[PDB]
Amino acid sequence: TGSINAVYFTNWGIYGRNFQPADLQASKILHVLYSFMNLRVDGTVYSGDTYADLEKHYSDDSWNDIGTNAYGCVKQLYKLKKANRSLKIMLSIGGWTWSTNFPAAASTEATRATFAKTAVEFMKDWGFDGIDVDWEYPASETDANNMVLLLQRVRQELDSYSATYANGYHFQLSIAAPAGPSHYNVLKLAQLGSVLDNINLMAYDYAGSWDSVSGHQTNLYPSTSNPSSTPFSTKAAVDAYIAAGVPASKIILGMPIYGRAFVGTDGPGKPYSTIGEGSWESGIWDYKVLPKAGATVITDSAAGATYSYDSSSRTMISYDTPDMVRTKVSYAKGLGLGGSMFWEASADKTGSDSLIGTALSSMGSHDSTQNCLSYPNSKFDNIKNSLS
Ligand SMILES: Cn1c(=O)c2c(ncn2C)n(C)c1=O
Ligand SMILES: Cn1c(=O)c2c(ncn2C)n(C)c1=O
Repeated sequence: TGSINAVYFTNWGIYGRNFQPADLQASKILHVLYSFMNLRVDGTVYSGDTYADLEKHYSDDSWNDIGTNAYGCVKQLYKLKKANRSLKIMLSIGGWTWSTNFPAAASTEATRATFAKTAVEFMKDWGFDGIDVDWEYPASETDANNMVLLLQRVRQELDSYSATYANGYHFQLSIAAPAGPSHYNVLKLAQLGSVLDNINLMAYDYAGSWDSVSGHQTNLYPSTSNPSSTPFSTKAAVDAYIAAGVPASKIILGMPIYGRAFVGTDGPGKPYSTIGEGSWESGIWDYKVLPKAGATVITDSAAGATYSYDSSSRTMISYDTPDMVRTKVSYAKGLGLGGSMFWEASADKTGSDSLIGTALSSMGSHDSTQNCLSYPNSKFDNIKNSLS
């Protein structure tokens, strides 16, 4: 019953962004994509921040617990799982920055087995509900085939783990997927659709500093009036995936909780001086600070995009408004897509202007699939006891 509402939570969001797991709208999210784990060329998955993942003590945490115990974001997320049964926690591996070793990690039966075995080990120790593989991106036909083999080996490991320790609980397996044809045309889409529970389409980052002209970063449709503003489109991607034999219900529509800026520009599809400053890096702004004073919010209904434009500073910021999220959900419903996904949690507004909340309101009811609260093989005593 219901729709998927998947949200990236970054483990570095606990520093400088001061965004802790407890701040999530846990009752409005069915999948937390907990990001990221790193990996070696030999397939070994590992924590890139044990402090954030496991060791940080929140005000509730004791220093003198009996045995070996999990703290950090892991314990915090598990707390949320107990209180919100539709909340699945996914172990996200790789990502934009940590995809360099994927080709090698997927390359042999031995490396794929290591990746399986180490990934599931984290899942079963940390009390998570599945694995999300974010390989950006397979380059060759060999990589594409290896990706399928890797995912099948992970599926095998999840199934065997579950038969032994989870009474057949169906742990989940997903990927972050490209909306760029140069990348999705490499993938074995039909095979991916068969093996995976969900395919989270990264329907954003269509425009930025790498473009000669400003553009819409997350538009639904090609612009016929101003095509230089739309180098990509969600529609082309979704159509390609569905035509390939990917079940629409497994496709989850990614949406940005941030804006991409073009400073010193006449508007979409123009010349721009610089991407300018940002919230945490140049040219990217947290949704929660948009729109800025002096900027007007513009809707291009034909392209299916919103953006702010400030004509005095000649600054365009490409981002999704709540009413853009509503429009996108309506598009997704028409195609029978499985739900929504967001990058990333910390930047969202509160109350009704939350993009995460807006999406769920538009979607209707939340995915009823129950999480797992039984981890009898966890090396952490508190996790094995379900924090009871
Ligand atoms: C760094 N990074 C990612 O790694 C990523 C993403 N969307 C999906 N992934 C995996 N976004 C927007 C991102 O900025
Ligand atoms: C072009 N691009 C990026 O530049 C990017 C990203 N995620 C993070 N970054 C930085 N994605 C998904 C992306 O398509």
